[PDB]
Amino acid sequence: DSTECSNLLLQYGSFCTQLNRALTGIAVEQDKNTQEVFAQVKQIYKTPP
Amino acid sequence: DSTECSNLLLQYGSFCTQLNRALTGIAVEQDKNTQEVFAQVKQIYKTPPIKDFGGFNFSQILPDPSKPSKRSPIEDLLFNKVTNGLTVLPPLLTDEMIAQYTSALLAGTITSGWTFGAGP
Amino acid sequence: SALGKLQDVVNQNAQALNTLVKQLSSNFGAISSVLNDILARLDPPEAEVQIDRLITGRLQSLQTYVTQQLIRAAEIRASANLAATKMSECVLGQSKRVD
Amino acid sequence: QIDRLITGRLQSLQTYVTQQLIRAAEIRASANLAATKMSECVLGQSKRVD
Amino acid sequence: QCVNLTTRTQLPPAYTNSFTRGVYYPDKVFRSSVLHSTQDLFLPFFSNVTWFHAIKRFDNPVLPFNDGVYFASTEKSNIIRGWIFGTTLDSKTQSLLIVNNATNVVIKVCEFQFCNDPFLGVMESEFRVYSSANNCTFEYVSQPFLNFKNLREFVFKNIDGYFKIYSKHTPINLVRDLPQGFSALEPLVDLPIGINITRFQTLLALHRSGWTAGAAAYYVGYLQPRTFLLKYNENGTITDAVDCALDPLSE
Amino acid sequence: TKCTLKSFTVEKGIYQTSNFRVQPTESIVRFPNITNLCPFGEVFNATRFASVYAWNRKRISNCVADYSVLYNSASFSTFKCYGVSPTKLNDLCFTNVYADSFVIRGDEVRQIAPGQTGKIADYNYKLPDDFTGCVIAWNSNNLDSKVGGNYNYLYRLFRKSNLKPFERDISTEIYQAGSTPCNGVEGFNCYFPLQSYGFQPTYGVGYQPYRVVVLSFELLHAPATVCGPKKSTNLVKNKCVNFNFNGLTGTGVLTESNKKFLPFQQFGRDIDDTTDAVRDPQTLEILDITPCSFGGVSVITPGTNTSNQVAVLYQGVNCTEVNVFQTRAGCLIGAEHVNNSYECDIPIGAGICASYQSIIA
Amino acid sequence: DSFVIRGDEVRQIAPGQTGKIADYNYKLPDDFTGCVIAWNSNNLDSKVGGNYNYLYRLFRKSNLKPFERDISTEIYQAGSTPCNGVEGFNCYFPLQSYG
Ligand SMILES: *[C@@H]1O[C@H](CO)[C@@H](O[C@@H]2O[C@H](CO)[C@@H](O)[C@H](O)[C@H]2NC(C)=O)[C@H](O)[C@H]1NC(C)=O
Ligand SMILES: *[C@@H]1O[C@H](CO)[C@@H](O[C@@H]2O[C@H](CO)[C@@H](O)[C@H](O)[C@H]2NC(C)=O)[C@H](O)[C@H]1NC(C)=O
Ligand SMILES: *[C@@H]1O[C@H](CO)[C@@H](O)[C@H](O)[C@H]1NC(C)=O
Ligand SMILES: *[C@@H]1O[C@H](CO)[C@@H](O)[C@H](O)[C@H]1NC(C)=O
Ligand SMILES: *[C@@H]1O[C@H](CO)[C@@H](O)[C@H](O)[C@H]1NC(C)=O
Ligand SMILES: *[C@@H]1O[C@H](CO)[C@@H](O)[C@H](O)[C@H]1NC(C)=O
Ligand SMILES: *[C@@H]1O[C@H](CO)[C@@H](O)[C@H](O)[C@H]1NC(C)=O
Ligand SMILES: *[C@@H]1O[C@H](CO)[C@@H](O)[C@H](O)[C@H]1NC(C)=O
Ligand SMILES: *[C@@H]1O[C@H](CO)[C@@H](O)[C@H](O)[C@H]1NC(C)=O
Repeated sequence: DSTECSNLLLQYGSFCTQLNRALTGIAVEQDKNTQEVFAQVKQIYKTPP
Repeated sequence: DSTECSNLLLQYGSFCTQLNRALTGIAVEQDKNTQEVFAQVKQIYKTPPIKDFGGFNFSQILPDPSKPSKRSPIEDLLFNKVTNGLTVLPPLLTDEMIAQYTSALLAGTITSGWTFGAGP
Repeated sequence: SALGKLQDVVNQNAQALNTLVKQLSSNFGAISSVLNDILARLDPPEAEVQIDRLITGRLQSLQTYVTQQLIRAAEIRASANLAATKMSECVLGQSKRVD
Repeated sequence: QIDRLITGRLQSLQTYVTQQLIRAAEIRASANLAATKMSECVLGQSKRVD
Repeated sequence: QCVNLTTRTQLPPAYTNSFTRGVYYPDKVFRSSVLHSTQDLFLPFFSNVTWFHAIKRFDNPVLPFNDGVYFASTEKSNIIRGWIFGTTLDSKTQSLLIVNNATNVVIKVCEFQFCNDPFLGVMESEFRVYSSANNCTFEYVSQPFLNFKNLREFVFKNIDGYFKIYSKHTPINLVRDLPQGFSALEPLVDLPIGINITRFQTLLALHRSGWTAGAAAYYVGYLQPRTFLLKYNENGTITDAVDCALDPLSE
Repeated sequence: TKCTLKSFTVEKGIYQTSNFRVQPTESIVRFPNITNLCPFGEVFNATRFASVYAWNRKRISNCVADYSVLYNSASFSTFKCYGVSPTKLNDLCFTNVYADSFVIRGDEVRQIAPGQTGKIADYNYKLPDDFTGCVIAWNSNNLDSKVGGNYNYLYRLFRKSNLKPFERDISTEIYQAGSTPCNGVEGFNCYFPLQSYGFQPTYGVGYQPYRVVVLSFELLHAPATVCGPKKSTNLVKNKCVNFNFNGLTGTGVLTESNKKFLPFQQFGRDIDDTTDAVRDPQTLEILDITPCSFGGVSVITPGTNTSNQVAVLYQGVNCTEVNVFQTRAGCLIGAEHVNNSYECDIPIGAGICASYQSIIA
Repeated sequence: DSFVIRGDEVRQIAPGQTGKIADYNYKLPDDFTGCVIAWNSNNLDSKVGGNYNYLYRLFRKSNLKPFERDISTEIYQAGSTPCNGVEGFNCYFPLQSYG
């Protein structure tokens, strides 16, 4: 929460934006992986009683 | 162009060589990727002038003679719908040759079935 | 959004280059992001320190760019290998593999 | 002086480990492909073209 | 010479909406067909700006400068002529004077003795804004900048001892309030003053035929540190802007 | 290629070995018109100078000062600086300059110095020990001196305490030489402090009147309005030169531009915030700054077992800026272009390949 | 390297210092290794009438290189006018003695 640290960190540019973008890409990639593996049918089939 | 900066940069060693070599490896890898995907035939096949395929129409996927780029209408639509020390190297295969490779693959799969992929 | 995968690759490459270029405007804790201004405003004993700060910041930026480019290159290589497999098995023959 | 040497050598080692991991991923993908070829081409007859 | 004005009518100050006004060019750099994100002292979109009238209304108070001043003027017949800039507004400190008389604009940084009620008068034959001028450090004479027919936008900033004056002239035909639209303010003049300024006061002109105040209205807005996304067209003018801290859509 | 690969044998292929740079040929510095000059004509060459007890202080600010004309003038008998260099006055910038003008005796010219004790130093004009600026003095026997004696120039002879730096004293209080009470009435030991000089044309060197102007520099937090003169050179286009436009420096090729700037805009930037357009300060015209033709130098060779012939590829470089053939990949030197098509042996790029049969492309 | 300087000038005999004798009399490199030794010599290197045997280069066109010695007793041209080896207006001897 140090404002002086953030002011000094802004001198280094868009490193933080790059890291956040990479982590966001990984986070959406995991959901895409689950969607690709398990959601291969658009109908919910049910077994007979 | 600063000579003092280069003199100070020499203290860090061969970092620049590693960055250049990694980028060169990526650049040759892209050409290898294109070569693996499209250059799967060593014969350039062409379709017959008469498009009598028993009612099957391939005009949207065969190359258009009217266009200077020799692309299909679908390929033309696809190309239209895609929009300090830095250099961009051109790809080894131009768009015309990639279109020519796709044309050869289409001509082979239309006129010869799967036989051209396994031999003559 | 039909051609989103190619547009994503083009956008990622352009954005990566853009981020690299924009890293030159950052001083990385030095008095200025311009080497000429440091060389003209200070003597070489302190200009050496400021230039060293700029060098390490720009080198870190370039290493970051090369690393992410290598990771994206691995992803594109996997996609291209898949595309070559589809070219061999779907176009040059009939595939019994489901989906 | 030792601090300057440590930061330079540590950056070099981290860079080397990073490309080693990327090459390890590439070799792992090639090895997975080789295992697939061993299972499907040697231990059976494959209908997959090329 | 100073004269107390004792014929004013008491009325509370008004307030209105800034809409999408107050945008200026952050630098002297041409940009073509590109979107630029900049962090600077900007006026917030749709903000609450103080509205003052001259109609018996004669609104000439002294207000804190803060980090910058956006001055909007719905003006006809050129009643508003200049501004008073300083900290204590007396001979103890050094103050900045901006005046536009009948011939030219004069910018002076001197030790002036300001009147409690400074004004001009209209043929212009009445100047009652100061009584003395002792120590002048900077003088600059320039070309004149100038139903309500004229809209004058000004931005005043004190950054690193530089006084930036941005201005725009707009032809409007709205009767009472600020029109809704987009107009980017061009940079007009940068002043090397290097002095502390914390308070300001508008300078008006009397009409003599006691005294009568000509019909004019002005608006005061305050500059805050924020980010704007500016759109540059093919010809290089700013045609649209986005306030990054206004609403989540613009964010 | 052998040097780069750290081997004496090179396998067939293309190897990126160097980086071609278009070396800058000229330096082009364009700065705007040298107008609004500082009024040094009315200080050094005024009609009437002031006395030393009431030296005239002129403030030089908000102008560009040409110190070369002042320094190169041969009329000045003394040009001594105590905080700066005479040859660097045209390069440095200062917030403001204080010009102290007075007339003194020829023997007292040395007394305007830091650390110097004299009547003028203690009672008329005092300088600090860490004084910065320059003292200029010249003989003025032809103008100030009168055959009847010039008594206009007065000087303070007595004061109880020494002066502080940059302090004036125009008071006419009667000095007390002894301890007797004096209420402004002159007596045996009470004299008027200001005495008149005896400037006459018959005196030799040392008693002639010397006009002294002392320039003091201030380097406070105020902006540096006072700067040295700017020597703008001619503008050269269509070549890779080092440009310095209004303090913005770089290296590039300056070509004509079709971009119409608005009158307040000076530089031009692309998407990546790099300066690609600029306005010349001398003449209001727009110039495009194309970066110089930097490129990668790649060497195309077969195996050293087969042959030692090589070809050079300059990537992304036109052939007019370096068996020369122009490709979209770059300029290829050392390969003969043929119209026949063969299989790709060594990849060049943009559909161009090289092979050995001599080296053909 | 042995020499005699003032009391306040002992800080300028160091790597990376800005000064007068640093530029025109004795320059040390930025990567200098070794030791600087200074000791007071008022008892030996001073005289009641003034010891003027120690001289320094007041005027030079440019700063010296590291480990460079200038013993040339040529006149210095401080102005536009050439001096032709003779002292005069804006023509001063480069070597001045300490009092
Ligand atoms: C194959 O398909 C194409 C396109 O669907 C047909 O071309 C169309 O022909 C009709 C009548 O000649 C025209 O009205 C359309 O404008 C044509 N469309 C295009 C895109 O050219 C073509 O006739 C079909 N048959 C053959 C044998 O090519
Ligand atoms: C106009 O009114 C103001 C407000 O009272 C006057 O300012 C005061 O003048 C008296 C005169 O001696 C001073 O003692 C006060 O200190 C002033 N007030 C402040 C806040 O400084 C002003 O003088 C009036 N103008 C004229 C011409 O009388
Ligand atoms: C502006 O401020 C005034 C008083 O400060 C208030 O009455 C008014 O509602 C405000 N306007 C807006 C739009 O917030
Ligand atoms: C400017 O003036 C205000 C009040 O007039 C004071 O509080 C502030 O400290 C001043 N700032 C500087 C930098 O002098
Ligand atoms: C306008 O102000 C300037 C500056 O004091 C003055 O010289 C000029 O005469 C003024 N013009 C009129 C019409 O009063
Ligand atoms: C300011 O003015 C007063 C009187 O007008 C004078 O005594 C003082 O010296 C002046 N100061 C400066 C810095 O000019
Ligand atoms: C840009 O300028 C041209 C004149 O060269 C004009 O025709 C065009 O309408 C302008 N476009 C905009 C968006 O202002
Ligand atoms: C008087 O001095 C000024 C100083 O700038 C100089 O420009 C001018 O030429 C001088 N005049 C004569 C007649 O020497
Ligand atoms: C500056 O000098 C040039 C000399 O060619 C002249 O053409 C120009 O009008 C002058 N003024 C400006 C504002 O450029």
